[PDB]
Amino acid sequence: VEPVVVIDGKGHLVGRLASVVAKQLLNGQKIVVVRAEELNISGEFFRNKLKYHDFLRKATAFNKTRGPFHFRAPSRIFYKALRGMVSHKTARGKAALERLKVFEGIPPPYDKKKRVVVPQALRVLRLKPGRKYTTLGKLSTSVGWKYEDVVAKLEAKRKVSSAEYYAKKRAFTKKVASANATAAESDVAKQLAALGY
Amino acid sequence: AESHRLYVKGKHLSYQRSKRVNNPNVSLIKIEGVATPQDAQFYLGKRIAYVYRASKEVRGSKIRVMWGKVTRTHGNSGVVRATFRNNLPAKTFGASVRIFLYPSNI
Amino acid sequence: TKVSVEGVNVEKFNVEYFAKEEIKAERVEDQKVVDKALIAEIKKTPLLKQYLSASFSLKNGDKPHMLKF
Amino acid sequence: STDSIVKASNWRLVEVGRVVLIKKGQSAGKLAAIVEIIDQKKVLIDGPKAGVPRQAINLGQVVLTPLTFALPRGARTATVSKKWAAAAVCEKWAASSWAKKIAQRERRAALTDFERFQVMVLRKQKRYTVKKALAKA
Amino acid sequence: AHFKEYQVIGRRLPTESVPEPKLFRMRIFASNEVIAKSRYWYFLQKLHKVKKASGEIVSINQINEAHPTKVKNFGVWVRYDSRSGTHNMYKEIRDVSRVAAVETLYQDMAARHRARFRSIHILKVAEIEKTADVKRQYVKQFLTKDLKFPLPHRVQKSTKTFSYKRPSTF
RNA sequence: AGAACUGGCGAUGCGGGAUGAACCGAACGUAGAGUUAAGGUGCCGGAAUACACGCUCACAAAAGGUGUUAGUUCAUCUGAACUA
RNA sequence: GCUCCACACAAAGAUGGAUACGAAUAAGGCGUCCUUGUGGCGUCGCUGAACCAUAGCAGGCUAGCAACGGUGCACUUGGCGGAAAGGCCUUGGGUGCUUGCUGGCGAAUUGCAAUGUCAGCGUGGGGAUAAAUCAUUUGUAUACGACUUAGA
Repeated sequence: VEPVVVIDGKGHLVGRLASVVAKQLLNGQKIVVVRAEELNISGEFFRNKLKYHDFLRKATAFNKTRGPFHFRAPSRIFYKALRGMVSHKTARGKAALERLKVFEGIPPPYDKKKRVVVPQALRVLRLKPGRKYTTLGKLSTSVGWKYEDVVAKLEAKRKVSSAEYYAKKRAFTKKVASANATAAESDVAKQLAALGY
Repeated sequence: AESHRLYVKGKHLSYQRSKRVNNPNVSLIKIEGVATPQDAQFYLGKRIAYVYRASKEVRGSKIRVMWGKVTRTHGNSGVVRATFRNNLPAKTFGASVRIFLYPSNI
Repeated sequence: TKVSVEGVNVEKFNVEYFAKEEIKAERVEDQKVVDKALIAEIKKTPLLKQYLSASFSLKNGDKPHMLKF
Repeated sequence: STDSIVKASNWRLVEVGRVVLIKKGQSAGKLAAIVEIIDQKKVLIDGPKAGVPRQAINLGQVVLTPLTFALPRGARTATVSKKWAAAAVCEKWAASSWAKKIAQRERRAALTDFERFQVMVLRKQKRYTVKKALAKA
Repeated sequence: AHFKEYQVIGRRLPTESVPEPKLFRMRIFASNEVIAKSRYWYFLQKLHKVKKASGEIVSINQINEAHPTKVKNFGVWVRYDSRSGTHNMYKEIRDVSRVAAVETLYQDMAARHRARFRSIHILKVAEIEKTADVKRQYVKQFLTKDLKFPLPHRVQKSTKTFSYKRPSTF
């Protein structure tokens, strides 16, 4: 419902998140996905690695140049499995796949905006516990994406800065959240409690 | 006030269609806040107005409108079929359609 | 939200009074006539004076299929 | 210190004599209690107090609650009533913050427009006071 | 669907100058009347030599529950045929009625043993009136004393496409 | 191989079958509103990321599984061989 | 890129607010206790339906009551942000606002709906600045191309 949702990938799956992000594009809600590294998939790391490689052996015989390509940075794997679900031939899809912006991590200025999640794609809810799964950043690192170590280094930066802010804010709130207690019990407060708040 | 909106907002989606043949008589509308048909039943019959711009000033104002009603419910999630007078362009799938509140019968 | 109209005259006007072919001073006069008595009635309720001053509009998240007017 | 750290994770537990808040049905937001347990899914609920008829139920339809009391194995309507008030669970429930919330949005639902306007002006005043008083130190 | 259980009584037709035959009676469990009479013919052809037209049908009933709020234990003898002829089977079912058991049995026969509604023939269903006659371990699993378990990792179903909560089971 | 009957195609559109002479429905005047058949309701795509109880980790036919769930029949205090 | 004259836009879908820990989910926040714990106590969640914001001609003109607030704008201190930093806080005055409270004058005639409003800019021809190219030369290049030097 926001003009632009900033959606988190952590703890989600692909197929489910992909589908949803898609349809939301086709209805015209802009989306910026973030922290792609953190994405998950059904199946152990083996099975997924195999399916990916079995996608690495699909090429074009006369020349590879316009034949099947292969992509690594998790943003691009997600992006793939998503774009398969949009009709990108027509001008509808191409007008949609412009509304989608995937990242890895949380680049500015999306750190400072509230992230959201998709409750029907979360792993913790969907998958039955005690059953294997896979993290994406791993898989993509083992298909040749090199930058994983950097990503951590950047988040271990953000998360620190994050933790500072979240501290001070909470601290501030303790004033207001306590302050209200004196404005309580007064007449006007009695009413606002009687009028349903 | 700050917010003068008297109309629920919404999204245009598709024309009604089979898997192949569409039927661009009746646009299908998504409404914000309606998740369920029995929520729709309230809205059926209001006046939808699709509003956009034209760079050539026509009547002395560049904002144009198509009007139309909202006829019946669609699907369990609360899509609602609306039919305008001049069918929506199909240039706009997923563009913001405004649903006013009147005829008002409660 | 009701009020009290009962202390106000009615029949002084009907379709013809609004038939037509600036302002016709008579119309103004009637305006003040109903004005006084009616406002004086409204002053019997708190804030219900302002509540007819301010406009009305949907705010965010408002869901006119859930509202009660 | 020599006392162990193993703890705690104290959750809600199916068991006889546990008041459950039924979230969908003809009840839809009432209380009942668990007479007795059938198996991993199906149970047997009732209370004559809040009106819920005694019936089998599949746990999907119903959320547990922090509140329980004591009660025999396979008790009955009258019984569950007497034990019910005997436990005074209605007071206890409504006293909680949870039930305060349910009642809250329930009433905010019923606000007449004008009422809602009252609420506007008040929160404007009250806000203004808290802002005055705060930010002076 | 919801099952309903029909007492059924055939008079099957008396022959010439022969009165009032032996009025066979059966308890069929159907989801409606016509299915019942369908069966009562169906089995009754087998159970001894007769024929649909040759016979007749008299009495039909919906036999309600005995005491629907008493949690009751049952055991059930099934005859169902796959691939070849049957193997007469037995189970126990813990539920709140006769019908609920019979149903659950059907769903189970569909969930594993793979034989369909034509094939299954209820032989007899009985409540277990004492305890400790209950052999199957999964049943008497719940027969213990002071039985408690938590929600096995509560799965809430949110009705929107967005939560801001990072929801938790709890 | 031709034996017989009896259909469908040949003169034939329309819905579905991802695509098709043989498959599933369905009779073709032009339109409006409604309701369905067949097929489906993650996205592509109109329709329940519905509800329920369960099973599993994707013509070769006999099979092997110190797989897995439920049962069958024998005997002690759980075992054996099997069936699904 | 600048300056002059002549003439053209303007001096894929908005209408309150995109409202920020992180990590587990067979668990965690928040307040609090004390030594600082893998600690004690309380409590929360079972929806964002939340939270803030919101009255005034599409938001006028005017009287004060309180309170030194909140808010705008422009001057302004200071610091932070280089993952796309272009964003955020902050200090100090003025300026306006105020709905925290009570005032007074205005609105029609748009006639019973048919949004009925409130998202400097290129042209073409001069003047000038810095170029780049053709051309010329060379040869590490070369079929044409193309490329490398030199030519104030």
